[PDB]
Amino acid sequence: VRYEEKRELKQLLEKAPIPIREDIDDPLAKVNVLLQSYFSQLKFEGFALNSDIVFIHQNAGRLLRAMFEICLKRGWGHPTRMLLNLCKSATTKMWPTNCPLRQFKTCPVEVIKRLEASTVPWGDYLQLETPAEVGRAIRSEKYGKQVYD
Amino acid sequence: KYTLTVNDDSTKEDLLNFERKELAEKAKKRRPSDDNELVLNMSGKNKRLTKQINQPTNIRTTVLMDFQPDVCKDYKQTGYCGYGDSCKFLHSRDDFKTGWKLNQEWNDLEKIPFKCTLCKEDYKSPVVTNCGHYFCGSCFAKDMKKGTKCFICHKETHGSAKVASDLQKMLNKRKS
Amino acid sequence: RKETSRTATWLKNKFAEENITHKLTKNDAGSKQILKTEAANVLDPSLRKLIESGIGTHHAGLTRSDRSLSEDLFA
Amino acid sequence: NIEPQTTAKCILYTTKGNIAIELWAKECPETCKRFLSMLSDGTFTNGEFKELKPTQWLMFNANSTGEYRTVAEEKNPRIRFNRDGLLGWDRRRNTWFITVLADSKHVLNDCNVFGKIVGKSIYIFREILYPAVLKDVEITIPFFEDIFGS
Amino acid sequence: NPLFVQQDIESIYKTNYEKLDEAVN
Amino acid sequence: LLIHRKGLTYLHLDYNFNLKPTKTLTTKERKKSRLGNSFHLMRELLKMMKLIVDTHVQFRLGNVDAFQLADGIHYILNHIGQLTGIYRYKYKVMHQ
Amino acid sequence: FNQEGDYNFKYGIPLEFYNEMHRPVHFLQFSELAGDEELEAEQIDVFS
Amino acid sequence: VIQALGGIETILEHTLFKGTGFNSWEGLFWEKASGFEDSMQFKKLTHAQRTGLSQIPNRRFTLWWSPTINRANVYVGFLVQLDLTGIFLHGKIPTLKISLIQIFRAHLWQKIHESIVFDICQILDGELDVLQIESVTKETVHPRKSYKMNSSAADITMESVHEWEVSKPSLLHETNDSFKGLITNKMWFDVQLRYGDYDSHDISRYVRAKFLDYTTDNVSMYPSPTGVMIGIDLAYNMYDAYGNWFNGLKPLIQNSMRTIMKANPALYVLRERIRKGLQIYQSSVQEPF
Amino acid sequence: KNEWRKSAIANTLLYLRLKNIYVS
Amino acid sequence: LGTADLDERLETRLIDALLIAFQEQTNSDSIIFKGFGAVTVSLDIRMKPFLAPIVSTILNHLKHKTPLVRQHAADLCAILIPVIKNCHEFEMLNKLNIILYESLGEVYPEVLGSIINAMYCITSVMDLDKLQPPINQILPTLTPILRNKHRKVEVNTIKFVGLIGKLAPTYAPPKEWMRICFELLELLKSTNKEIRRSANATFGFIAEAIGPHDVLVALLNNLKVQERQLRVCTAVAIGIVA
Amino acid sequence: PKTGHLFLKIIHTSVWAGQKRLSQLAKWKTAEEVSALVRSLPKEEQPK
Amino acid sequence: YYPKDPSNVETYEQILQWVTEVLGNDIPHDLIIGTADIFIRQLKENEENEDGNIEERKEKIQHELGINIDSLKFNELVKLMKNITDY
Ligand SMILES: [Zn+2]
Ligand SMILES: [Zn+2]
Ligand SMILES: [Zn+2]
Repeated sequence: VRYEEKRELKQLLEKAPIPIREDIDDPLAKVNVLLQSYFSQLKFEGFALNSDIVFIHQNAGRLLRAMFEICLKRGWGHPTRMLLNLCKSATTKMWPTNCPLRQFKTCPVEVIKRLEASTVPWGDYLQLETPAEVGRAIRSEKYGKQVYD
Repeated sequence: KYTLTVNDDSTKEDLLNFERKELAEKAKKRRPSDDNELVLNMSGKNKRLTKQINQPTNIRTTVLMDFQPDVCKDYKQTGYCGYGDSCKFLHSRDDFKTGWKLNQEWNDLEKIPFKCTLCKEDYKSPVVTNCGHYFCGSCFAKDMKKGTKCFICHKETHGSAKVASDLQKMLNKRKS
Repeated sequence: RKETSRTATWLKNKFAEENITHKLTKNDAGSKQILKTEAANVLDPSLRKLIESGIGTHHAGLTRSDRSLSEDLFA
Repeated sequence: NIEPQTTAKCILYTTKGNIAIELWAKECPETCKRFLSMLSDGTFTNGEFKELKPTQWLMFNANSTGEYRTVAEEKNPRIRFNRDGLLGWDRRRNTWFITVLADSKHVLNDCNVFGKIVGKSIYIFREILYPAVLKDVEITIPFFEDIFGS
Repeated sequence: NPLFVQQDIESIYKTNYEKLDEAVN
Repeated sequence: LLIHRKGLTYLHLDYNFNLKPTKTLTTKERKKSRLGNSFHLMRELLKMMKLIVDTHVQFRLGNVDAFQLADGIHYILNHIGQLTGIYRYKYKVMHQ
Repeated sequence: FNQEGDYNFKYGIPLEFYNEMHRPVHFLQFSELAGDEELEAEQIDVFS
Repeated sequence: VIQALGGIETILEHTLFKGTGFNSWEGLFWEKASGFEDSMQFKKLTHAQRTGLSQIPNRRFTLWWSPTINRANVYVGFLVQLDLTGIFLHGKIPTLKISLIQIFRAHLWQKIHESIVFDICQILDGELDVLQIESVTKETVHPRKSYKMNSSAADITMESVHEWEVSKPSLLHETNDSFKGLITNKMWFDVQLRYGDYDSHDISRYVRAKFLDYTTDNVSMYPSPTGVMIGIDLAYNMYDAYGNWFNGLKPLIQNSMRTIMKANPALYVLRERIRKGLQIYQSSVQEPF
Repeated sequence: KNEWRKSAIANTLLYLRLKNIYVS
Repeated sequence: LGTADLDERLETRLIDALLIAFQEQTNSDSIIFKGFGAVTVSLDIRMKPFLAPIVSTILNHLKHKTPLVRQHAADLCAILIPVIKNCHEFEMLNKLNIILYESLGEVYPEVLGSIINAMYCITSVMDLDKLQPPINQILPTLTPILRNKHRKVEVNTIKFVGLIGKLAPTYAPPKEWMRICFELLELLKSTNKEIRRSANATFGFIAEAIGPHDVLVALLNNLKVQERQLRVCTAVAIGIVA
Repeated sequence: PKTGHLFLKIIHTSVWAGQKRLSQLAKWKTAEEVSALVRSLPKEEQPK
Repeated sequence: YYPKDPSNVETYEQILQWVTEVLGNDIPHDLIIGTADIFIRQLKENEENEDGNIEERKEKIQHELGINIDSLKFNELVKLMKNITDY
């Protein structure tokens, strides 16, 4: 932790949604809050932190896959399913409570924000049958049949 | 559900006049009821409702517009009135509209002809001047055999001619 | 990426602080008019202030149409 | 509003939502018999919104009641086309007519003004401004007690 | 005289920093 | 037909016999469109009649009942100062 | 929370008190949608 | 004689004191004759300008007692509406009409309505995330709409990111709302202006009656069954609102209405014009302190 | 308010309270 | 020395003290306005949190019954205008200008002249299209004020008519600019040399808009008077038009 | 605050002599007496 | 000048924020702390006996160091340096 970065890391630490026991002067917290900002797709100001977070996510794919292979081998259920989501978050750049249509690149912006706050079980959007019934559920007829595909 | 919306315009009551008429009937009966003395409205002295006149509940309303502006005409046009302060009408000065353009006499436009000014045909082996003109190569070499300048401007060309590759961009349909 | 536009604007001020700005660009009616009509294509206004004075910028934060344009002007 | 008192209500169940509808059965006995019959005989069911005419009308449930015949023309000049949401009736074989927002008087004396929409569900009708279809029909108030279903 | 005293007075209240500081200290 | 023969088409006569201007008038049109008391007394009289006649139309349409019809006829006759402006043109009708 | 509501039930594994799915607010407040930002040629991963 | 007329509160209920915006009446001061009335000319003064008596004192007096002079009174068969306003004139009184058309001049009734629709859109536009608003669109308004007094339309149309759980229609200051029941995607706002008199109804009863009238009109066109009618009484400096409320709306509109009634420039110009046609002043500058 | 973080940290150690189980 | 030495607490205390000394002034001494102009030019953008309470204080004093209190309030408005511009508060400039416009009917000439000066100061700062009320409303309201006989109203009004004739001349019709020419002609009889000098500048601005020859005829006919001041001031104006 | 009417509801010491935790029993008595006060007013006089 | 007090760190960090907004955040890290080493020395060491002209002191710092600062930007830091307790 350098001295000028502490103004900004304190601002990330309140956007950070999964808690950290450490303080701001520990290197264990800097790698922690920077990975949680990559998953949230946040923006920075510093030069050094913008090159640090690029180094984190390029390593974070393998290091989460290695921890997945251990905990699968040890016969552990509860750390396995958590670490299997963290392998998905590392490539798709998103938390597990977001809309699964964010993985499709060609899904329009207005439909995603409506599905994230709809509080409907997302399996109900899977069993829609026609693009007319999809377009009513997302309240957009002209973005029916794209979402249906 | 199972009831039917009822057209009631023949006997439809104004809501506000009906509420005011009920409140006036209540305040008629509050005064005879004995051993009451308390005013928290602060308007018991004025007796606020009794001053107010309630129009009928069954009146339906019809409105005339008053269109006459009552503006003093001499004041609006010239800024001067002979009457002055004893004038019966309004001394406002409005309605000026910024409608004229400053011209000082005392001092998707197609600007390109499709045909030549010399061939009057299609641009074949075309030419740009130092102006925005466009000629053929045969147009420009012959226009310079008599005249020294540009057929439209009659400005100095000095015999210079860039080749007009941008015309065949625009004279086609794909634009590039 | 920020040391790119910091250096180019240092050089742009420096040449104007020495009455030699006319050296950067080649001075010609044809060369001025080509450079003006290509500076109106760029999306960053920061490069547009630099491209008009004969100094380019090429970093990976620029888009392809901006990066295609500076290399064609430099060539 | 100089229009008479309505007499028969028929709730429509579409995919967009519920269309509550009231009808003039005394002032117009024939066109109610072409309407209330074909609701209960099912010939209106699964009918698409067919042809929107902008600022004029939209049309659905075009199929035909009986013998593919016409309708005896009846007009009351208390019942006119001045609003939107007014049911009409084309002179062709057994076809509805729902007036838009421009409410022109050029469609009058050429069609049969037949019923209204109850004002709660005019907002459902304004959603149309993948056409809608007709799922279920409930005739809550039948005026023709005797003729209908006998 | 005027009906209200508020017409005839100039200032309703003026902060005298001299007397208030003597009383504090 | 009298209003139109004078040329006063900026003056609108509605079916409850109100005369309504539609427009701002010039000085010339204002001098030209002043109607006398004999016009306006005739109009207010048609207006009292149209009032009573339409009270009978509502009953004959079935909108009001017989007891409401009698109460409305009795209401019009006691409120002709409130309902028509007949006193503006011949003021001695305040006796009636 | 509908106290007088009716819920559907199934067999499963329960969640913890401060689970992700019990706090969907804390992930949708500040998150931004992903865009494609090119990296310098020395920052690209040598693995993939 | 003040005591025999019922006190100063009973006297001032007859007047335009509340339209000025002043809080109290002990420092009220009328402009006196200064010696500068004919300090514009010297001899360049016609016979009317030297001899004729100024209209400005009669207008000053009449404007002051105008809610009692122009009171609704008894129905005479119809009422006349002053053009480009919603001011009804309840007699043919020429001194009143001039000082009212001076106040609402250069289209101030239309301009007041546009300023407030403009301010409510700028307040909703900053609360988009908290209230879950997709978009706020102020509508294309017919130029006649702000002073049409028998029907209305929406001014602002609101749209939800997901969904709104709205309570049944109530007033802006009631506190017991359920929000269970109705579900809506769309809300609107209607802004109503009003100029009342001594015999007018209260602003609360007024907004509630026009809301219930217009939403069952068959004449007004609304984008949804649910919305808010905001009424503003220009003569008495008052406001109220009535309609369907979701969680967060009431508090937001309560605070926003308080700051628009003190900082909107069109309303500020209205109070300033009313003050000049009254020619009234304050004796003190120390009231904010 | 952010005080749940201290509660969420302390709920990681709820599995240690089952070392002593006292049935009355 | 400037004000760059002062911390945030002395800037707070200094501005508060100047406002007290302005609120207590009972005579027409001008140093309190030179004092405000000096402090606000020193700290320019640091002035920005203080702008909203000073403007509401100015708006309050414009409602007060003493004419000398109303006059100082519009003098302090005119001093503050370039600092309100520099702090980029364009909503605050248009609020002041619509309220000053509503006071142009003032009877006291010493108050009225300083209202016009402040509307001149706002207008020469602003973008003319963004100005409230628009110039085509402002200029016809200024034209009868040219017949006011007091000198502080006159010399402030000729400047504000002449500013509009430079910057926005097509917002008035030509027959309105000629009614100003026939009034500036009556303003040449003034015993003040500023009034005569700035009225002659205004004939230049009017002639650049609507042309020479309507203005030449009125000037040539004014050469037939007996009085020398009038003939010498129309001879200056003809060479300006030329 | 408009009329200046002061409704002083005197509370005798006899109510406190038999209970404990009086500091939140006090506020439940105040809400009884204020609501008993509001009901005794006629509806022209009841507060908004 | 080194960070050794709890109060002074909270104002030492936002002096470094002044420096990175003047020079740029993409310069090397010692060169940010090397530059704030200068400015604290030029303002505090002479502070106890300073004269009234702050604009001549503003020009001497700007000229002996060869770095051009806006006058309005410099006055931000003069108020930050007025806060610092231990030196
Ligand atoms: Zn006049
Ligand atoms: Zn050719
Ligand atoms: Zn040419």
